[PDB]
Amino acid sequence: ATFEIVNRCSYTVWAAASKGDAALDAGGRQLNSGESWTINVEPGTNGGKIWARTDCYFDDSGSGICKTGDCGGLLRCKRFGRPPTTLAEFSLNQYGKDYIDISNIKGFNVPMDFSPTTRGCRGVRCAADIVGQCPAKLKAPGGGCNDACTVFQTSEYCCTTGKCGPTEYSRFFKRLCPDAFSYVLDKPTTVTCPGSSNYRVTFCPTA
Repeated sequence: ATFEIVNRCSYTVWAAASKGDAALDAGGRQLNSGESWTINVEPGTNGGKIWARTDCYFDDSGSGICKTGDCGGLLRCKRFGRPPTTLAEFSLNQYGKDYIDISNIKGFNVPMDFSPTTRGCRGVRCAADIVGQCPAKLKAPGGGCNDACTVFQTSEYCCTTGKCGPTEYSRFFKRLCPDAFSYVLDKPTTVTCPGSSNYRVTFCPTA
């Protein structure tokens, strides 16, 4: 599958793509405002994620740091990033279908649209000003709006026991972005697409 990753933000982001134990394609790249990066994701990929990182500094060897979404200090991510990170999530060619969603379960840093570029399904978007409206206790200093599990580490926020309900914090994310997951047991906002669809992820889609 092809993913086109587009930065429509007015600021530079460092895109990342991983399935947790490996990079997808190159794993990461700088995107200046307006730039597009096309990657190829192997069919059958389960549990892939794409996200943006902000305020990064990398040396010539691809080693450094980012204020949101850092993946162990690497430009080319092999593992998932540090919250807060708005997440585009996908599993491809699962018994004939692709499944896509946007998630705020690991917080929010950059607004996002995640849409197919081929026919057969709809896209999803979370483009509200979650950072500006973020509750005081969830605000991240480096930028972004943390999820409550990251901040407080309780069974209820992290849904550790497999039983949990919505919370005042999850409802905040859900109010501003109804089409994104707001906690682990949220009513699913997953979209089912034809197997082997292609996609575009746009950062700051309403910019």
